[PDB]
Amino acid sequence: NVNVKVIMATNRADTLDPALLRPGRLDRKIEFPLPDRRQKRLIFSTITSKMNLSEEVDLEDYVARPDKISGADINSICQESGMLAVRENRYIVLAKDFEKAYKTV
Amino acid sequence: PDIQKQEVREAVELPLTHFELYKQIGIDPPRGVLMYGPPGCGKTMLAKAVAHHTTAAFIRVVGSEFVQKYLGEGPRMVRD
Amino acid sequence: LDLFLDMEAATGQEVELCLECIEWAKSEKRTFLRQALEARLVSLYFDTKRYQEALHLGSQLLRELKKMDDKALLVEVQLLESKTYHALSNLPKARAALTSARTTANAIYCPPKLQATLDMQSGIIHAAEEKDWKTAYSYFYEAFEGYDSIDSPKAITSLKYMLLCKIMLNTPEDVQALVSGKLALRYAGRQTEALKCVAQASKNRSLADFEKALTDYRAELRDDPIISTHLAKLYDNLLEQNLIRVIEPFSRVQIEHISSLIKLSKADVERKLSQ
Amino acid sequence: DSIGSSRLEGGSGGDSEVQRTMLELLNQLDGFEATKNIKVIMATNRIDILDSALLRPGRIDRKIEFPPPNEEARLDILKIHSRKMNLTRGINLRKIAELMPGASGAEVKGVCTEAGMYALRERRVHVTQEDFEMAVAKVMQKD
Amino acid sequence: MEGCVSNLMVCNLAYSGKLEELKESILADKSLATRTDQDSRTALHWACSAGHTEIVEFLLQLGVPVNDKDDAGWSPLHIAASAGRDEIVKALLGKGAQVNAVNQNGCTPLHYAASKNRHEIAVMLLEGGANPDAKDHYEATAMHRAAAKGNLKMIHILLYYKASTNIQDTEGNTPLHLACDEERVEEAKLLVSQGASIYIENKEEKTPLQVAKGGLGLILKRMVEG
Amino acid sequence: PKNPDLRIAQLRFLLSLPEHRGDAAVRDELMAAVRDNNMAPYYEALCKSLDWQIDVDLLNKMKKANEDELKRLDEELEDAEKNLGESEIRDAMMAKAEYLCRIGDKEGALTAFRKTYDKTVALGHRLDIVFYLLRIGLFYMDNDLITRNTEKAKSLIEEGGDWDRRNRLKVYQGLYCVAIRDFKQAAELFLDTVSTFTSYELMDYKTFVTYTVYVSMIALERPDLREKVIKGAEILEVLHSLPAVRQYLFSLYECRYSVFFQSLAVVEQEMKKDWLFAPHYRYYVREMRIHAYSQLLESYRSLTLGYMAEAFGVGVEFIDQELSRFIAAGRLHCKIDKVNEIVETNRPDSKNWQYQETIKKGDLLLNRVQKLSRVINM
Repeated sequence: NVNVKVIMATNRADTLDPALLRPGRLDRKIEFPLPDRRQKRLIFSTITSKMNLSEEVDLEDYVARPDKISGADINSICQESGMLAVRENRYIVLAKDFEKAYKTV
Repeated sequence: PDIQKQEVREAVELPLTHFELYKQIGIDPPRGVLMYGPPGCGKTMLAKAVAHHTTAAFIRVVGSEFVQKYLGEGPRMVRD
Repeated sequence: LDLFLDMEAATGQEVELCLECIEWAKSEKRTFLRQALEARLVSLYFDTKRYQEALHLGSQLLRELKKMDDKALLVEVQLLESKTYHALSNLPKARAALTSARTTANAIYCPPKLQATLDMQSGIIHAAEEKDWKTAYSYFYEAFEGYDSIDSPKAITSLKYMLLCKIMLNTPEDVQALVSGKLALRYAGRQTEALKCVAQASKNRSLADFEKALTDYRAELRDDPIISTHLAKLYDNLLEQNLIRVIEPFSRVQIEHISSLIKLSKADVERKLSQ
Repeated sequence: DSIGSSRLEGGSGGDSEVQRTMLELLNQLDGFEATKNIKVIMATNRIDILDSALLRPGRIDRKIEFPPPNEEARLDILKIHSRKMNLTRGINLRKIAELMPGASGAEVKGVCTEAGMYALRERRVHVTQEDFEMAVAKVMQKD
Repeated sequence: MEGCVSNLMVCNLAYSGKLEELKESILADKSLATRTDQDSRTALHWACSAGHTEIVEFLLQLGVPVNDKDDAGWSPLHIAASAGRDEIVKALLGKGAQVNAVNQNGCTPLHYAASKNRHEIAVMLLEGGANPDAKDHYEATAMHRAAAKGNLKMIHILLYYKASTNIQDTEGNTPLHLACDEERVEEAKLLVSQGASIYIENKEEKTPLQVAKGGLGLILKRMVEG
Repeated sequence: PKNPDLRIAQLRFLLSLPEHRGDAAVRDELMAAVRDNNMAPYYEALCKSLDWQIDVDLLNKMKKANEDELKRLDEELEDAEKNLGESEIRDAMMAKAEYLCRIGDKEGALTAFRKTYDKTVALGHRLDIVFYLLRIGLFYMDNDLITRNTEKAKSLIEEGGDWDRRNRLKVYQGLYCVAIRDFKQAAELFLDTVSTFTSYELMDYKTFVTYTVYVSMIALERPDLREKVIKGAEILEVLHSLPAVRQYLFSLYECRYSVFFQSLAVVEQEMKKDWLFAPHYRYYVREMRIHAYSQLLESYRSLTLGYMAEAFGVGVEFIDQELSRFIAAGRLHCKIDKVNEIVETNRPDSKNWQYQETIKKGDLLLNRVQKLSRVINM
């Protein structure tokens, strides 16, 4: 009898109290410790949809290497790559700026 | 003063634009969306994704502003 | 079937023959075949300007299409659905079907024939409510990129749609800039001449000349699409401009004297004014 | 009894404060008694059972096994949960209680509390078997 | 915004698909095709990207080296496979181009061929004597991406060459695991029926049965014992 | 009931008065007489029907069939009675009441629906029973009775609008507002046409559109049209049903009386010979005429007789007495003078009159404070 949407965010699943995780509240539970290929492909697809893409940019190495070494705030890293591409050295962003943004932070 | 974004999509935009359909199928739309893991950050990318996908009022948190010297302000604030 | 329908002869027995093909396909229990036959059939009814059984059987097709595989096939019938709903002039359902077609065809790469048709239709959809002419012009631009040099009628109607949507915002300079191009020079014909007359009448701000363009060229403008309403809307727009131009400084004046300059009848003028 | 949210770093000490409280309470009870009829019953869904076994290395305790969703134990409590909410007489609780073994009994309470919301949303004054079935499906979507 | 994709004139001309101006440029100067941009590529790469047959046939007629690579090591064959153009592949393979050429991540053109879901390109590439069992720097074959994008026909034509399914990724995930992760029943049953070993464990020590949900690993094991 | 026999029995109006349509009407009346136990309704309508020669033949079978079915329903009721259950007795009494609506007995249906009304476990089922009284209420054409249970079930809802429930109820509101002459307040009722679907229980979709097109075209002015139907795609979709409606709308919107008066005969013939639309056939015509006249005289002040006679395509002598009556009885605009042989108005209904709009309520308030002074001391 009301319209609202409440989403939750937590780092670990062993998080312990009698409030949020009580059965009957959350109808969706997703464990995401180690991002897979599909999720990376999609999350890079939505961020390459708005931003200008390129044919030289490969999604394979970026769906591969981060699966081994996984960092946080991917979109923020992409924004850092945008800060690398705001230097007006190159019109179209390439895999160089991405790899650099990955190795730097 | 493929499965992740689909599940989230069906847990967010589908309950938004569809009501009578859920009344027909007899399935209550899930309110919550859960994340996990130390490498996974989230909390930003997904929110902005929903923001671009659907146009509505979104509430972002600056952290806890309800912890102060005055404990009576909080309930009234969240009620407002 | 396609090569037979391209001949355009005896369309009366064609639909019945299609029914025989569907009955036979159902007899041999082939789902994809009869689905394709119905997909062509709804197009036949779309060309027959019948929105009843086309939408009904189209919906019945969608029901079994959504449950099965090959979502790429749904893009076509949903596009045609947007087309017939555009013929019925319904914004919400056509927009919903458009968005559905987009989120369906996002993963699978569509051919330049079907892909450009999406943007081509979308441009007309945005041109219906006349929200933003820029985005629409972009859609017609991409549609022109997809329809480029595949066929002569598709190309000339593509540039026709371009000049139309771009003259909706009334800038004849860019029209001249486009028709001055060598690339669109070989695609020129009797179709773009009327558009040049419209652009000329727009830049010269002439009424009777535009009426002449609606007079001599109407033999053609005979096959003109539903956009004729928008053309009449532009005509009535310029008419409104003139009416708020010459009448405004005159509080009370002779009607025949002020109509002497426009050299047209006062009937339709009085009608539009009173309206 | 806590499943939801903790820091586990400073929160472990925060819980250790309460554990120390019940520790000194048990030290008072073991020390002397002002009056009878004094007991304490706790619950833990996690390794803090073993942590309590570390805090209480087999000193004073009473152990009772608690399997989740045992059965016959599901039926009566399902009836209890069916006392408050409106339920028809044409529903079979047996098979729907036996439809979720090997997991837990909280799924049943979820099925119920949701079935109330299902009945309220479907504008039904009563709850049916199909409702319980769909609820079972929904709560088994997570697990 | 948009604009020129490169500083060089001949590259932008090759990308624009202008035949007469490019031929005029070559006839005027023969050293223009040997020039390199900031992306370390030539007009041939952009020509193969554009999908024009006449231009690349003319260039290959001039005898331009196909072994030329950029800073990222991208070969024209990779771009041709990514473009989804059959004629370009026919030309390159017709000139004797190396199919063993590797890029920055060491991914063979077969990977991009299975990525764009191009059957003809993959078949023609594997017909030239290419090795389907070849591994990249990440130690993964094209079967991984093929099973990841849910392509049955791709895996099928990859099995036409009798490619080994026993290739193990450095992560420990077999193509069967990716087939179960994609929740593809047909692909899983097929691969299992082809003799794929389900006893291979990853770094997470997770059996393929535990990977799939909905009792899919059960019928997989049923296909194993059956 | 929800059966087509309701409409078949609703055709009795056009079955009775005209002798032209009294052939096919009694034809499908007699044809549908063997369905849904139509014996009693056409037995009561027998006065408008043929002789007793072929009449008494089927009566013997229908009367025993009715008794058998009724006693079977009683048997099922007894089987449900003295037993543990809720929805069983509810559905039994409901179906029994439905059959009581089929035979055409209002008393039995009344007491049965009253019993199941007392047996209602919820307000939703109660509303369903209310609707069950409404569907037969359309046939019995009662007024206060059908509004009584709806006014009673109006308060204390709290469950919000449903899909087909609130929709069908909205349709009922549209119908009782079709019966009454209320328009402006009923203009919000047909806005639900988007979610409306084909209904064989009461009225078909195309029939509903055909019924509401009158109030939409007449009672609503041009700004209302542009705000609702012109902006909406509903009429755009349903104009393909018949070529007549589209022409009727376009001719009125373009202010062309030439084709309008030519097709006016069809509109008049379609207006009459209707169940609930019969008594209002005099009102809609006059209202549309005075609305058209007010619309034409809105943007026009001085009108010559020639252009008017050419526009309406009718004689001057008729519009003479027409406007002459629309002066006193019509009360639309100011006095018209024929001295110049040209229609010329003034209409100072704007400036002073806008301030003079409150003189009526002011005089009424004067009488009302005279009443307030009348309450004083006694």
